[PDB]
Amino acid sequence: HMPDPAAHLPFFYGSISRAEAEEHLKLAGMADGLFLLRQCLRSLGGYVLSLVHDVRFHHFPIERQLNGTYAIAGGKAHCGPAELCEFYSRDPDGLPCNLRKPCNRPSGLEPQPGVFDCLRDAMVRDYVRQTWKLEGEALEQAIISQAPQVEKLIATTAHERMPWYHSSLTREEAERKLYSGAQTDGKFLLRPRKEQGTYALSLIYGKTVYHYLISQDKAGKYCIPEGTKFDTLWQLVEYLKLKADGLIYCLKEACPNS
Ligand SMILES: *c1nnnn1-c1cccc(C(C)=O)c1
Repeated sequence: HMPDPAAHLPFFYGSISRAEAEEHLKLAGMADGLFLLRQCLRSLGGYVLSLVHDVRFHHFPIERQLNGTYAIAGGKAHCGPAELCEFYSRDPDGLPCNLRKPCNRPSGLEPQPGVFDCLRDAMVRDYVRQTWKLEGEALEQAIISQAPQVEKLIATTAHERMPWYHSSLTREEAERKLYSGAQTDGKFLLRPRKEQGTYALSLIYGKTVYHYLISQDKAGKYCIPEGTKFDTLWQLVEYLKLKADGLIYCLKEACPNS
């Protein structure tokens, strides 16, 4: 069972950072129209089309629409990632150039599972079991056939189930909790602040605790101080595990709550 419908594509890397993506493309010798597909870490169920042209990198976010299709911003809709990559191979339709050489995964390397795989394989699975009591091949398919709005809802409160989320911690209590454990770089927790609906990332770097404000837009996207936007806190954390993006350091291991 592969929860991501792009899992069968040889050029799909799963949940990787932009740096690793660009690394794979360089070792593919660069060249115009060299491309790969990866999971989007900001938009739930989405992808990023990583392309190179004029020996410089391009990254096109692909958003999953409500009706289950996929589209680059202002672009046409496609029923799936596979369909999407095939179309753009035969017609740039806004891209700097058409997809040519697929930067396939090197032998041994599988797609990295991320939030989306976990959302479906664990959380939607349990949601489906609780509501319909399905078991075998009926539980699967049902897992990949839920509406994007249901997946979004589960994902939105998923952080409440994560060990790094501390539902009631002051700034001072967070520091004390972090200093009183292993003071390793990237040790972290997330905590709600007074103002609805703001949160704080508390992390250790150089044996010093740092606090970062997280606020959500009027669009409901969760924003780090650098301004990068995420559908969920869960995605925000998983993203910062792979890229600092205005943090003094990446998130590594959770400071456990209970
Ligand atoms: C995702 N992929 N494997 N396991 N998970 C996961 C992590 C934390 C919580 C949950 C729940 C409660 O479903 C699943």
